[PDB]
Amino acid sequence: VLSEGEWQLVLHVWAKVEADVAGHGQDILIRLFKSHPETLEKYDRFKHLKTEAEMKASEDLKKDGVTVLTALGAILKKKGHHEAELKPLAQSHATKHKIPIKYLEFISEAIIHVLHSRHPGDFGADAQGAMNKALELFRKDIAAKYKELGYQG
Ligand code: HEM
Repeated sequence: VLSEGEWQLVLHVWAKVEADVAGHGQDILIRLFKSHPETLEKYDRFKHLKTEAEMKASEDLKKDGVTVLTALGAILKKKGHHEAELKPLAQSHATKHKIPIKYLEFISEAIIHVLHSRHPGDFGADAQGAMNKALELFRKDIAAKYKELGYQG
């Protein structure tokens, strides 16, 4: 459970993301795919994209990045009180998309990289630590759900 201060650092940098949710989403998904190319394979929709420029030009990828960040933003705003938001996400990601926790780690890493790249002044050690805790909590709670649904374990 994060402190209120930590939550406020998370939400402070997130407001920056909200200024251009699509461009942030693009940067994060591109980062994910560059750093962990195996992930691009569960997006049957994108899995054919080969260059950075192709990724930037893809409407579908741009849409997807907004979908991810919109959901995650709503989650972070709940300050850990996010059971109702995680429920449908766990369902689809455990039972349909089959996204292992390690991939959620990979996308967490990409979020952290992009937020530090674009907003370093709002993403010092203090804020990085808070975001890391928030994303860890999301992972921890979604993993418990996954198991309830019969995934992983
Ligand atoms: C912060 C992490 C994530 C959030 C908040 C998130 C959220 C979403 C939401 C809201 C949707 C659409 C509704 C639904 O199907 O549940 C979705 C779809 C999907 N997501 Fe995620 N997601 C994340 C991580 C991932 C990761 C890491 C992968 C793969 C490596 C992934 C792959 C999938 C796929 C394949 C779809 C369906 C896309 C399509 O229609 O072509 N997600 N996600």
